[PDB]
Amino acid sequence: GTIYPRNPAMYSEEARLKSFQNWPDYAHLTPRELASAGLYYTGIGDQVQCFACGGKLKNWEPGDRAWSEHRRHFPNCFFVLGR
Amino acid sequence: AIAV
Ligand SMILES: [Zn+2]
Repeated sequence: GTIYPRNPAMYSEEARLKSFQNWPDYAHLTPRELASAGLYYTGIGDQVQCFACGGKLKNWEPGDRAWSEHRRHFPNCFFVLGR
Repeated sequence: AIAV
């Protein structure tokens, strides 16, 4: 195909959700919201990554939403643009 | 959030 995910295994939303097993207790966004926005946990801090574009986000702030931060930083991601 |  003409696009290709940075992480094919994390193609699955269920696989992304499982990655949050050890999501830290101070990290306020839910695994559900993050995984739905294409994001999985990298295992470091509160840093997540998109399976599609490969963009990484950290240092989440109160009021942040997963989709709006994903689209603001990585607007040309195929997952963002396919939503 | 910030991009890495
Ligand atoms: Zn993306």
